[PDB]
Amino acid sequence: MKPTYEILGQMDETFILVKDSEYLYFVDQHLLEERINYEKLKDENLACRISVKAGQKLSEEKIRELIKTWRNLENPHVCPHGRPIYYKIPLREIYEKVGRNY
Amino acid sequence: MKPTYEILGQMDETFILVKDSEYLYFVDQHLLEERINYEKLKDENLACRISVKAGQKLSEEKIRELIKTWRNLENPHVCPHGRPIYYKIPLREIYEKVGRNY
Ligand SMILES: [Mn+2]
Ligand SMILES: [Mn+2]
Ligand SMILES: [Mn+2]
Ligand SMILES: [Mn+2]
Ligand SMILES: [Mn+2]
Ligand SMILES: [Mn+2]
Ligand SMILES: [Mn+2]
Ligand SMILES: [Mn+2]
Ligand SMILES: [Mn+2]
Ligand SMILES: [Mn+2]
Ligand SMILES: [Mn+2]
Ligand SMILES: [Mn+2]
Repeated sequence: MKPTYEILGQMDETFILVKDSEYLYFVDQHLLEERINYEKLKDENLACRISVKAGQKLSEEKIRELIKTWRNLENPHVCPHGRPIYYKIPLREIYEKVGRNY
Repeated sequence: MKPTYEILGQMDETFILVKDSEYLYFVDQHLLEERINYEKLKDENLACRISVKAGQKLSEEKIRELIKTWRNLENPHVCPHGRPIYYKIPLREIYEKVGRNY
């Protein structure tokens, strides 16, 4: 993610939607917080058990915190178990489908 | 779209994001209103020129109206010029990427 981004909100109490000028990202809130905790604690079991789970509503402030920290992780791509932290769609795929330039 | 859906908001002042249990839809606000106006007026030039354009902010109420009407169109799929009204992503593609069942 570029430094300039827009948080669109939570989906299914599971993903944080955030976009920059290139992609829309669907960030798994559990995998992100597990990665945040794992880089601090260096213990994957502890990081997992203390992190938020899917199905929990998050406040706007909590969402802001997580996304800000995400950009500074050493590994913002995969959790300690190797699962992708996010799904991404290039914005151009959305624009081109409806016949718009991007 | 199924009758039960969740509007997630506007993106880039261009798309309305709305999901049901199967897909997340990115609905082009101009193409949707052009389709609404075209089915009423039966004039594609008039329908186009009176419809909202990309880049206009829409109120929550206006967004609700458009999405409610979208589901009742005779052709909710393509505008009178044949451009797809929306892009869609199966929710399972997002969930499966992060290792979740859906
Ligand atoms: Mn441990
Ligand atoms: Mn875990
Ligand atoms: Mn675990
Ligand atoms: Mn803050
Ligand atoms: Mn993990
Ligand atoms: Mn493409
Ligand atoms: Mn005319
Ligand atoms: Mn038009
Ligand atoms: Mn036109
Ligand atoms: Mn209303
Ligand atoms: Mn058209
Ligand atoms: Mn698939």
